[PDB]
Amino acid sequence: NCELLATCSALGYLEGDTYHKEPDCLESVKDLIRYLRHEDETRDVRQQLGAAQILQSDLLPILTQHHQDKPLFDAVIRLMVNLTQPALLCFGNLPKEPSFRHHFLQVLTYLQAYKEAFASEKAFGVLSETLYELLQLGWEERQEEDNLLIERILLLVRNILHVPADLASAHDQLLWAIHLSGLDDLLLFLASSSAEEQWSLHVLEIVSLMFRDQNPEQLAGVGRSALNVRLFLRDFCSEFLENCYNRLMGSVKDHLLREKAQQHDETYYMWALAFFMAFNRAASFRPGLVSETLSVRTFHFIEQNLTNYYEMMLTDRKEAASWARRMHLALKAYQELLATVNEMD
Repeated sequence: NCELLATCSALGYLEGDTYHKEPDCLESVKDLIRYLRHEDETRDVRQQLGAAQILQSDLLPILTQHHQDKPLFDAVIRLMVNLTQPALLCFGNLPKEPSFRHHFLQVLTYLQAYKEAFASEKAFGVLSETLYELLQLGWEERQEEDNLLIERILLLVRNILHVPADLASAHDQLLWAIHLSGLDDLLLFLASSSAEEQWSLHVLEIVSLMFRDQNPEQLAGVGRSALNVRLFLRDFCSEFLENCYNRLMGSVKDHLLREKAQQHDETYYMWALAFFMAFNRAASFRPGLVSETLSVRTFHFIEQNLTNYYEMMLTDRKEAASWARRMHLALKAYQELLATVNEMD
């Protein structure tokens, strides 16, 4: 706290449009990570750093201007991933007391501010360049530090798109920065590549969050975001269906079935099935582009999930509202299957 404020002033400063580090910068960044790992139940550390606007005043300048210092750039990414964590995941559940509730809402206020700071083509430019380079390396020729940095970049993009909650202009600005930086092309590459199946859950979360404000029939152009953002999303969705959906949805489902222990969030799969099958159908694309989720096996899988959610809503009563939300996403996916099959007669 006094330690915390001394560490923050030992990062650097901006002389005009230029950021000057201090020689103990990498050290200070890592100290801030240690503080965040020892914070109380108030999440005081991330609240203090949020109040101080360290992410904006220091970390983003370091990221954009000093990205050739490899250990420091990696340290800053780690810190930003932790600082951009969804507020639900920081406090666990929603505070009912007027105390923790003021905290939760302060954490969320800082998340919303980080989301607007990231509205910048140079931030995403640096992330996309770095990701591009990391992926040029063959899959079995890059080190665990390389895969670990891929993972953190994807988690950071995920977290920034997630703000403020689970499944207007700020998100739109992020989408445009994703488009202008080329990160859109890296996401499509990752989705369509058998060799990058380890990243498929991360990529599906990012793609689903990119489309969160959108209506699939409207986007398909047979009847909110600015027109040039909607056109970019239409183009992205078209390419995604043409080249990526079957592969990505097949790999996600594989992870979901093989890694039950990890309690992956399978709501992104349910959300994506309903959105992208609705778009494919509205656009009159060929059925083959959604064949992976248009099958008896998919009916069975959605039915299994809907049964499980419904049973949990009735037995895990302390979380009944969360299970009801999951049940609603599964049901919407089932309705889209039924609507698609019913138009095949």
